[PDB]
Amino acid sequence: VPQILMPALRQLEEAFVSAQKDPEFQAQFNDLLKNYAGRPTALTKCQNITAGTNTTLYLKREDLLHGGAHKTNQVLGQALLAKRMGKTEIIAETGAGQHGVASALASALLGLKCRIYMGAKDVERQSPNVFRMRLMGAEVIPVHSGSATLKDACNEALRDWSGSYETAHYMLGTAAGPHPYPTIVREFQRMIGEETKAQILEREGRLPDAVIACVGGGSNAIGMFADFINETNVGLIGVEPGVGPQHAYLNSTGRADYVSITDDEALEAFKTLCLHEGIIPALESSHALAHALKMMRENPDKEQLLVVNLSGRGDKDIFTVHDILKARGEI
Amino acid sequence: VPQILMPALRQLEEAFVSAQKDPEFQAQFNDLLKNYAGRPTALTKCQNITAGTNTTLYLKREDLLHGGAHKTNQVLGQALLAKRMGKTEIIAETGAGQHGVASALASALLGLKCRIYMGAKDVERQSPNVFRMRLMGAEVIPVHSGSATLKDACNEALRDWSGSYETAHYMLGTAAGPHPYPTIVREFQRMIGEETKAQILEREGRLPDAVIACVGGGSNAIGMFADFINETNVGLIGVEPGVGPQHAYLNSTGRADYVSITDDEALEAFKTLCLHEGIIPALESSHALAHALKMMRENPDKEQLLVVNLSGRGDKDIFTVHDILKARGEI
Repeated sequence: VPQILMPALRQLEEAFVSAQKDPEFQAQFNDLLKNYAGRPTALTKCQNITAGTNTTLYLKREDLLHGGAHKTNQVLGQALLAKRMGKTEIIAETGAGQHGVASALASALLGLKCRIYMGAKDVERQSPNVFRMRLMGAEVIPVHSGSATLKDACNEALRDWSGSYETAHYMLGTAAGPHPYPTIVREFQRMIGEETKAQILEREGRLPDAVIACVGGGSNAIGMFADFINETNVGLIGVEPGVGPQHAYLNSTGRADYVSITDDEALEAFKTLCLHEGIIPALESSHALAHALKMMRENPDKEQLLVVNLSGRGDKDIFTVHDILKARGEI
Repeated sequence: VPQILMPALRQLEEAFVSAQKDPEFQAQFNDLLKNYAGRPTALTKCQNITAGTNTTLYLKREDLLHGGAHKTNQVLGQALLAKRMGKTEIIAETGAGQHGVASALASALLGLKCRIYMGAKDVERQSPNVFRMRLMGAEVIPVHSGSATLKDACNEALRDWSGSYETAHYMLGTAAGPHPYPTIVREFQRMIGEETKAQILEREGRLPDAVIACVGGGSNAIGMFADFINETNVGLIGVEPGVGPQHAYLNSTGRADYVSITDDEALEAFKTLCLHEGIIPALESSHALAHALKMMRENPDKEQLLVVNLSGRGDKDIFTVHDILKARGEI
């Protein structure tokens, strides 16, 4: 960390630690989470699929949220944290514009002045989200230096912050940043696992045997696994299709068993869930679902309780599946 | 009603009446509603907008549901009702394909054999939803007779039912059909108002002074108003932009005050909500929001509690607003 950002990061960590000890904070953070990020998502038991075996499968429906919800998650948390710190403006960078639109929203809400750096190229290929951020009252600063893209808009926001942290909080999108960011971020994303844990106890009176979740960035596996890292008697299967922080963190916890799934297994699963559960999974969920399917199918009798984290763009990458199938002739 | 459908409709009404007296039914209907239609939606208090006045404004966030949710609402209710009746197959017609995809889903779930009539023209201009219905295991029957469109696919489904009601339930999409359909439908849509009512009592300890909702088909105003029809001390403002069953029903209840809103007022509102609440409303909600805004602005002191029903495609018809604005030069 450049010695110039030390002050900003320390006062941030100081504030985070405080807010984490304030039930009044956690309280407001939860109201926002309900009102603006559509939480808690449902946890739904699949009965047709497990029929004939002793597996009880549950899907954590993050698929029903609207896009960007998971980004809204950490910005609601940070916007709130900034307000706590008495900040008045917010600085964020954006690529596709999801994060930017999340910062603007959180910003309008808590009444913070928001400015969002965005690479010139992205601003062009992104009218909609740019129109949204503006509509929301944020200010979109295009960046043409360097590649005129994310790394640029990002480098630029950081320079801005490093000269204005006294009144502006820098809204981080990724979980990969200087301390205490990865914590704050991991923290404002842990409700997935928290809800799952509480939900699973309420319906099954016990924790799950294993929690399968496709790991591979933006999968938000850490979000689902966070609250189980210290539930040692609960297995954490991370599914890999066919380094990134996602893995970085998961490796260090020492408790994620990685496994691989193959395009056919994915499609098998994808097709199975549509047919029996009436749920069109995304390809990312499909791999996780494929592994659960394998665990069940392998030992039909092992009485096991599994939870699969459902990723999201189910009816967005419904097209590449139409292709995969029209291609492979199965169409 | 053709004398041939009398038997089917009577056994349906008989079953509906029974299921309505079974808390076990209403129980299962609610689990489905949670797990598959993302219910209850949030009810969020807007504080920035009312700031400076005695109005307390609440928006019923139906905008955060995924498209077709409201259709999923009555099919979950009917699919369940059919299972109750011991039916084994389901018949539905579809235009855009939303209703069809809803029937397939509900169908796969409760394990019912589903067949969906769809006009040939729509089948063509609708690959995605058709692929979805099929993926879900339903059978899509194209219709080329007549106009080769909805009225055709509809007339065809009906003929089919009228010869198979003994084992197949006809899934109605609209609320406009023979008795007892409009009831069943109005019934499997009333949770919006029910949630609002309970939610508003929990937070404000009293019912709202008025409930504004843009009326004009597919607005699902009846859904929001249903549970307030007999809460006489609560005003029902129906907002008209600038006959349909929506109005038909609302007129007969004798308790909806209609009012008109103008494109500018809408845009005013639309723009206001984005800026202060960080919420991009749809144009339909915008008119309803415009009227609430007028009620507040007119008498800044009247201490009033309002609830506005939020329609939905907020970031879908975000484009025609971009136009309206680029057009009108305000861009």
